Amino acid sequence: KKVRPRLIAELARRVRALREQLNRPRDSQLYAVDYETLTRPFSGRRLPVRAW
Amino acid sequence: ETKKPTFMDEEVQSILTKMTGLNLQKTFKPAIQELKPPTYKLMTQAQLEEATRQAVEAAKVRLKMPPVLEERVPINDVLAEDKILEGTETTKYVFTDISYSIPHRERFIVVREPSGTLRKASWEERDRMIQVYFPKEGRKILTPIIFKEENLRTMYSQDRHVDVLNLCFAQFEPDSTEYIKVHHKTYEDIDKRGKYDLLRSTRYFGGMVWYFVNNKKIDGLLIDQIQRDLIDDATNLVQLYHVLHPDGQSAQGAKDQAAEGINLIKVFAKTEAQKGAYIELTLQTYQEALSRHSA
Amino acid sequence: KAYRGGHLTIRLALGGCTNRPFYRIVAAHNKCPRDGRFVEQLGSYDPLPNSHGEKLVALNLDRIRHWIGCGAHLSKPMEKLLGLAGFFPLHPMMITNAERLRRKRAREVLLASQKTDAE
Amino acid sequence: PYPPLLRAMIIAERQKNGDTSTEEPMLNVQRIRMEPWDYPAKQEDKGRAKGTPV
Amino acid sequence: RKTRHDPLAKSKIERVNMPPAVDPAEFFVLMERYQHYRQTVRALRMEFVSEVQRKVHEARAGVLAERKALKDAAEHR
Amino acid sequence: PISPYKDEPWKYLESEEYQERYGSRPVWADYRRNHKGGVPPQRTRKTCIRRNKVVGNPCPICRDHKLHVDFRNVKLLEQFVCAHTGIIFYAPYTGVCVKQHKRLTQAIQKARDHGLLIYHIPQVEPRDLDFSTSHGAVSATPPAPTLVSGDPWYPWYNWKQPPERELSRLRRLYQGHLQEESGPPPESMPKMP
Amino acid sequence: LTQGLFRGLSRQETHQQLADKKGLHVVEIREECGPLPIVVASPRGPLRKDPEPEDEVPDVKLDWEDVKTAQGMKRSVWSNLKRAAT
Amino acid sequence: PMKGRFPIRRTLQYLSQGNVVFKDSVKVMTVNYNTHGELGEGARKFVFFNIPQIQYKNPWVQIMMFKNMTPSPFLRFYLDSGEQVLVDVETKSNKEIMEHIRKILGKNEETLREEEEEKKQLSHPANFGPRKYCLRECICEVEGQVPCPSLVPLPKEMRGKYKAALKA
Ligand code: FES
Ligand SMILES: [Zn+2]
Repeated sequence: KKVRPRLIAELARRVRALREQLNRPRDSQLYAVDYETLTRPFSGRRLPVRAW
Repeated sequence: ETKKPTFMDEEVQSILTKMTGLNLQKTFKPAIQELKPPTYKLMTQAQLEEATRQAVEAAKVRLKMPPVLEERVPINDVLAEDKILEGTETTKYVFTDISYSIPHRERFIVVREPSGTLRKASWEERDRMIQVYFPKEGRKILTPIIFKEENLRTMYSQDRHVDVLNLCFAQFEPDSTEYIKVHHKTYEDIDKRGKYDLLRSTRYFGGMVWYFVNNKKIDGLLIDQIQRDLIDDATNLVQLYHVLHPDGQSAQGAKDQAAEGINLIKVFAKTEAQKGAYIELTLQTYQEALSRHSA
Repeated sequence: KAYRGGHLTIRLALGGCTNRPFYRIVAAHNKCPRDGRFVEQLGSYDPLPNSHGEKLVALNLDRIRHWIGCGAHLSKPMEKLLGLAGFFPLHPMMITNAERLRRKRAREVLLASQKTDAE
Repeated sequence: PYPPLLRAMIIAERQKNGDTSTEEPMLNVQRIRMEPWDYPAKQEDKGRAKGTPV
Repeated sequence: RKTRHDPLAKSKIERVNMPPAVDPAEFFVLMERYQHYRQTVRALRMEFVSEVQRKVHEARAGVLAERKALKDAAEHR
Repeated sequence: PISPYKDEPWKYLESEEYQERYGSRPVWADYRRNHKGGVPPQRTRKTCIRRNKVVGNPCPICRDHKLHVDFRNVKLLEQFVCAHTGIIFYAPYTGVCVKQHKRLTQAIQKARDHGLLIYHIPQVEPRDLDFSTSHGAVSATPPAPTLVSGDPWYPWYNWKQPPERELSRLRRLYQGHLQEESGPPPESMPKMP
Repeated sequence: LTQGLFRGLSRQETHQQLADKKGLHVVEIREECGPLPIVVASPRGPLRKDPEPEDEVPDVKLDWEDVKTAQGMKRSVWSNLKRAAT
Repeated sequence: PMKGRFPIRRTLQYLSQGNVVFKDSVKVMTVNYNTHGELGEGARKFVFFNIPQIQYKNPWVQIMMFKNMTPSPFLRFYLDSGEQVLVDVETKSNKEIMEHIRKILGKNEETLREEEEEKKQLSHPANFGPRKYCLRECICEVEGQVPCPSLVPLPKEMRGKYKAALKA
């Protein structure tokens, strides 16, 4: 009943959370828009046709 | 003022109970069903008398006469009419509240017709749905074909009147129209063929006496009791008749003469009984035979 | 089982065989399969008319009122079954879908009339 | 008003319990304040996009 | 169904779902119906919620329940 | 083989040709199956007749073409029912084929539905403890106000023409993506003449 | 098998011998006939006035085969098979 | 035959005949009896016949027996509140003991029927599902409703094979 520890599962969890706080994208990158294709270059997703 | 006794009155229950009688051989007739090897016990004379006594207590619970009710009133009630839903559907929906802790006569069952009308389900539809979601052993959703005219006559021909009443009590409700018609028709065939003994020592005898009395057809029954040395029941039948019909020729005549015992039969035979002549002859024969035994 | 987030929902669980559908009303988690595990069964719905030409719908109102008071949601088809019964109001789209049908049928009466009249 | 069925079941409990009244059961919708769908929500409880540039 | 890691199809790359047309009359009438229907149902939900809270408190802290817990403790002594 | 008792099968059991062949015993008494081993198969052959051709050892019903399985021939259907438990024997008991054992169970159940065959009918108890129709469920309910005035339960069931200023908002809100305005719907559902 | 069958079938006590032996009534109880007591045999001699002493627990040797069947534990694919009439 | 003396004790029909269902307070039951002595006769019969019946109805109650520790037999119960119930069982039959503890610490017939009644409401007859839980699996088993296609084929107008063909 003694669970075998998983240390790599906790190490990566801390590293991921840390990098998400140090490499976090800014509002300038996230909410940018190309006004010709009307796509956010960060994700390459088109906006809805009613917002164009 | 003066209310006429009902079918469930203590005075009437005792009278109809005594007429029915108690016969253990017919009350506990061997059933044709799956069997098991019997069990045996070594008993004394007293232990046998107590066991026979406990069978009498259990037979009086199996002879409990069902209550007699009047034909229930149809249900014609509309909860709402939504004319905007008209034409949007071809068939009707039947919603049924299914909650275990609710009596079936307080249970809500509605119907949304194709006209948008939300009405309450009829008696025929209520009893049907209650059998779909709360099935009862012996009852069927679709009305059997045994309760038809031609098929019922067949059962009557085999002296199976108690079987027709047990089928009707398990398929229909006491206040249903079919429960009354089927019972009344069976009662009228017995009187025609003088088969009153079949229902004796059963729970359907009282209900049969209650129908002949209210419709004044106790002539045949009253005769049979006399032909079987059952005067005590014959006199109680006339007493009961007088109670439910106080303003009758026999009732008024009895009061004047204060008739008792066999006299009541004579008073009733001449005044109100249709077969006055036949009763007197039958009563005559009995009284003569009884005199010989007294000697 | 434990689902991330989610909630309880009163929906329809399809049953029956091919070309013979039979839904059974149940209260189940939002992420659970359609015909998978459920908390309680609250009724049944038979779409196909019976011999009498009527659709049967069972509802355990006493329990439907319990789960709605514990945080359970409702599915659109199930909200249209409670409106047809009188337990809930008629769903807005049950009304608008009827109006669309009226105008549609009135639009077909014109063409039918014109053909018989003009020709 | 209560819808057809619920109204009929509340009037039957009254009569069963013995209370005799002819008042209509009605839902108090004064507590329910229906706000428009374009009403500003809370941004301090709203998420953010993850750092996966494509 | 797909996952976050699975890629997208090449037939949906140049796809644009145009929103449906709007009937000004029906759209406004239907926009009020949801407003009332949802207000009538929000009240019903609150009613049923009060009934579940009551029974629970009643069961653990009730008159009849506490009238029987004392009878069972008095009969024990 | 055309049986003369086709229409009146109950007359063959009360004849002398039946008494000289079977006597007082049932028709399945002098029948034995041919199987390997002491324990026989738990199912009998599907049928003894295949395309107007009879098998070597037919069953009690298929060997005599004058025995017709009808719900009216009560005297033949009693040989396949226990006189002590009122239960229909399984096919291996008598040796009849599945086709005829399926026809007997139907005819036996159809005679019990017509009152021709006697069977045990128990004395059941009533469904309900009370028989009082003093409840709204089974009685009339006070018609609601809107029902007496011929009005809908809720006012928003009916179509209400919205103001013009509100439509212009929608038209402005959806410019270039619009549909022809729909007027109030007809009072009743049209029908195809 | 044959010499033992005839041996046990001849040493079986009838209902009449049992009554005479203990001077008590032999009552038959059937489920089909309800609680009706059926007297199958009674003693010819003087009927005893005292009852048999009721035994809390009987010291009778049981058979595991019968007890195992009554408890739904005797599994067998050869028992209760459909056979011909005998 | 079945090994041991009085083999009927090792039967489910005999273990379920016990009428002593303790309450929730009772946690431990300790029996102290003497192997010899006319006075302790009943205590020995109570350990030989009834303890099996008591433990079968109260499986979460600890029962511990001690031999020849005191000059006289007795029973002692330990409740959850910390209260002890001493019961002298000397010069008494096994039935008196079984009837005595049922009155001071056992449940009555009124408290038992209620518990059973609750269970009956767990199996709703209206529900449809597997035979293990529900009586009926589908609604095609109800006369009047549409039968299963496995037994009675549906009309060609009610099958999606032809609905598509008729339409196209
Ligand atoms: S099982 Fe009910 S439809 Fe096949
Ligand atoms: Zn054959």
